[PDB]
Amino acid sequence: FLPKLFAKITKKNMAHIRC
Repeated sequence: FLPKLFAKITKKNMAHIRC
């Protein structure tokens, strides 16, 4: 829902959100 202005550009912490 929320914007991914930096959520999409970021490919590091993204795969770390779950872990």
